[PDB]
Amino acid sequence: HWGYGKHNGPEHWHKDFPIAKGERQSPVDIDTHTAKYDPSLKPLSVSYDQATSLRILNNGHAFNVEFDDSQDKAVLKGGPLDGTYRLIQFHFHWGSLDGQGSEHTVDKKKYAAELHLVHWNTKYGDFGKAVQQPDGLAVLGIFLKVGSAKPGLQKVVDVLDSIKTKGKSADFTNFDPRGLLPESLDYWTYPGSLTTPPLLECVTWIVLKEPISVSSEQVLKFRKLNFNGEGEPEELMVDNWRPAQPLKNRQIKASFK
Ligand code: NI
Ligand code: NI
Repeated sequence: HWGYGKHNGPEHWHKDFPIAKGERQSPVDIDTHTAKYDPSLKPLSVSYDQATSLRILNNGHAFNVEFDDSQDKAVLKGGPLDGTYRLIQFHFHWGSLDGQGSEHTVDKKKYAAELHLVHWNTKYGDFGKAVQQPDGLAVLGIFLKVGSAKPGLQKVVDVLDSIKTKGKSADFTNFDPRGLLPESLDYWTYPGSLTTPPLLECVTWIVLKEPISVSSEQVLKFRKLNFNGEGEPEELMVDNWRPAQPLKNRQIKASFK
């Protein structure tokens, strides 16, 4: 009842999820000239040394690399955040062509893909309770451009053949998400939402300014995944991004001058 086709894509979602037309929807265009430096921000702290990856799942819209979120093993703190946010999964959004695929844009520029590291606020006990809160989630967003390979991405790419179709999963232990981060942690932040149904307005977005580079071959492997289940007609998993939504009564803050 939802996806990324013409018949069931972003422009239809509001019929089932009227929050699609809400006051704090994501993604947005980041107007770099209008974002303002915020001195009240604290330094970002990414603490991923004890991360425990478990599994990779094709859920029919993306693939998720899932983590053990039953302890504070991989946590995000600081920046705009109050308290501790635990990493639950990461996934990507990507295009059919290198010129589109990101959900956020920067001065209207689209990247080839966007990495989302999803974290939930431990004051709410579990993810399902967190998504019902305005400060429930913190998503670290990282743009991908095509250029050199990203070495720390290769282990992800090479398991994708084993999860081609919706509902397939594979063991995915001992993956280090630190190998997906750029050098700088400079960022933009704003209050927003999930970008997939149910579109809940529960996310503090933290979007890094510095993209990571991946190779042609790496992105091409994303594009070989399928939205469909095994034994259904093949539909390539591409263009699984929601376009930019109205900023409305929000200000985007920058961590840097
Ligand atoms: Ni459906
Ligand atoms: Ni996402």
